Amino acid sequence: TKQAPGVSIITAEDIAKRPPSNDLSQIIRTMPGVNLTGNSSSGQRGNNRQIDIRGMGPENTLILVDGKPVSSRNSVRYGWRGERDSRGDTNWVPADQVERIEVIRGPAAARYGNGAAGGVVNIITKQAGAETHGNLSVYSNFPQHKAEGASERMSFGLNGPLTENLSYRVYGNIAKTDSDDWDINAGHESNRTGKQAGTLPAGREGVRNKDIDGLLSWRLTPEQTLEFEAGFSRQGNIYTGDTQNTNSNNYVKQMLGHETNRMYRETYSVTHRGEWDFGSSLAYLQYEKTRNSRINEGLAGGTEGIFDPNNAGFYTATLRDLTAHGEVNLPLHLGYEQTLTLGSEWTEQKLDDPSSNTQNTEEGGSIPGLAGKNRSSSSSARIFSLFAEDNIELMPGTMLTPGLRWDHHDIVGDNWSPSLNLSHALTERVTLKAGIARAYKAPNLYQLNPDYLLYSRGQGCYGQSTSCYLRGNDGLKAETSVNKELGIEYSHDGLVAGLTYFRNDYKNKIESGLSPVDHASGGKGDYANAAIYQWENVPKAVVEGLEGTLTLPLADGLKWSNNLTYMLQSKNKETGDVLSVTPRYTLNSMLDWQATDDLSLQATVTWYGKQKPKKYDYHGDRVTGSANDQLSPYAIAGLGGTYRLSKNLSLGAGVDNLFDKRLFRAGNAQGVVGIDGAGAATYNEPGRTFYTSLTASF
Ligand SMILES: C#CCNC(=O)[C@H](CCCCNC(=O)c1cccc(O)c1O)NC(=O)c1cccc(O)c1O
Ligand SMILES: [Fe+3]
Repeated sequence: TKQAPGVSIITAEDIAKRPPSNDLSQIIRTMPGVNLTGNSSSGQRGNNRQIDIRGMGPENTLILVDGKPVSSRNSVRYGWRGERDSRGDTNWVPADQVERIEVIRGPAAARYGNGAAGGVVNIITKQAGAETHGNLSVYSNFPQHKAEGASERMSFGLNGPLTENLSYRVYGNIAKTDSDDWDINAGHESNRTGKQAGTLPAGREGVRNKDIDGLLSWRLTPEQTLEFEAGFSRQGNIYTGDTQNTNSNNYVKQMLGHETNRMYRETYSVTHRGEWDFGSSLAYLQYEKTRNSRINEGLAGGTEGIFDPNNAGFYTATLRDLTAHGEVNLPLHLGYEQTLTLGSEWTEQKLDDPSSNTQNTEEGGSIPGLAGKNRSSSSSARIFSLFAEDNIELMPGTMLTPGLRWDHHDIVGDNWSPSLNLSHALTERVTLKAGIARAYKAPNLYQLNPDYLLYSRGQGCYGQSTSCYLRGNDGLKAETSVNKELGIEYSHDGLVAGLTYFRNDYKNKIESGLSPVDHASGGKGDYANAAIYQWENVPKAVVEGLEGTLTLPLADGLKWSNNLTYMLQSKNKETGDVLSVTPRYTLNSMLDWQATDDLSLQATVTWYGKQKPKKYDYHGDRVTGSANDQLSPYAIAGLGGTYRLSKNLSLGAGVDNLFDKRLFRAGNAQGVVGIDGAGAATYNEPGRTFYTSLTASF
């Protein structure tokens, strides 16, 4: 089945029956335990939501492609409120070249180490066969309301042998998601007065994709395979007025409808795969090089994350991420029947960011140990990792899986991430699963860097109205989380019913500090001698909730599927405010009718629970008026079909949001001067949208 406790598979067949507009987040987010949220609670960059596992935030969701990490978003400035102006890393592989997606949540994900505290999403590509196969896939949607951006997508794939011990697969994708109109949120915006009169919270950013992957597999012996692949991808946006605080200037408006960020992603990988008597071997080298070219932004207060008109033009942030991995797998025949897995991992993240480290000290006064001008652009961290998994069959149908992961971070120090995963046949139809692991989060290179410096004149300073600096802190501890889960599942003749309780106890969550550690000296007027805060480790936070699934075969041709997320608790135990904003629950419901040998029909509903905003502003004071606004529970319904014309040609057509339930970004969560808050109303929900698709394949 596609749902066990803690784990979800999405197949190629699922991707075809609920086609995504462009980004995979659309379908990945319908799994149990998965939400589409920002990383903290500000609502900043709120139309740029990313996959979130069990409310742990999307920085704790590790994205792999064919088991190789994607780190491209680590090239985008990490802001005061824990958001990046990033669309995330689930849009690098085109939907129709994906074989399957694996979602691994909680204690079962800890063993993947750094940034798996939420879980792992592994996007797996279609491979060459015994003969040559290929496909040509085209998808095109059509919103009811013209304001909302339509999406168009064309991908091929082409694979096969070249010799009897040489395979290849290649694909290429060209896609575009038009931006929402600059004015989609007009009449829905928060109250905006004085200097900020006329300002708008933005709709969805558009994106243009160009993806090209080539792979050669070479099985130079019976039990010895060697893979080389290169990836070239490029996303350029279509700008539609988005700024961190929803403030505006002239440069912003000049750029409406233009490309204001381009991400070039280049991946080369060498992968050796081994299979013999004693067991199985795997090792890879990945070089990921990300170029994040975008218009210079300010780094101070309300100018944080708006185009800087004094320093017009593009800069380029460069991320060179180097990953090498070794594992073996040993079948052991002892007192207890078991399989042992032994691994090292080595990673290097080099970040060149010529823009983020340029905030100067002329106004808030100078900071002992921090040069005001021409600070380094450079950040790096190396983690070295050893791990062993023992997959022990006590008595058939029972597995006990203990593993130790140890990591040496060359700044933060040593991490010990132990794990234990039990699965228990109570009956041939029923399985109990328990897991308790301590997962691992290395600070990102922004949090870690004493050259990385934000400034506010007060509005953004915790527990005061005076000027303050926020500073990077190489003294930080890693974030660790003891992810507990207890779950039960009945599964028989395609009848599946399961419910999991999960609690992650979250230690040292890194976050903009609450107490000044220091005060700068000098500067201008009432702003002089500003307070200095760092990125602090929050001692304790907790997330808690329920994952459910229920699958009933109504008749032979008819399948009724349901996935449930229910989020019980999400609490920074220091401030008592929420970590993210999720829907209280999410129920995704598919009816799948195989009407004929050739015609398949799909009805879907998603129910979203209530969504409540943070209680406290940047000051730590209680928010008031429209900053308290909640989003009422709502549902989105859809019909679709796929009519197979032959073995070589299939056609799809359907409607997302049948009943045209629409939501509009009113702005960020809290009030600032001249821009009232928008509470939980921080994203655009698209209206009725027709779509059509065509797949030709040998
Ligand atoms: C009017 C006026 C004063 N200056 C400005 O027009 C601009 C825009 C500020 C308007 C909206 N403010 C915020 O959303 C905000 C968010 C986080 C922290 C904050 O401090 C915020 O203000 N700011 C600045 O030029 C500025 C410069 C240095 C330090 C600051 O805090 C600034 O706001
Ligand atoms: Fe300000």
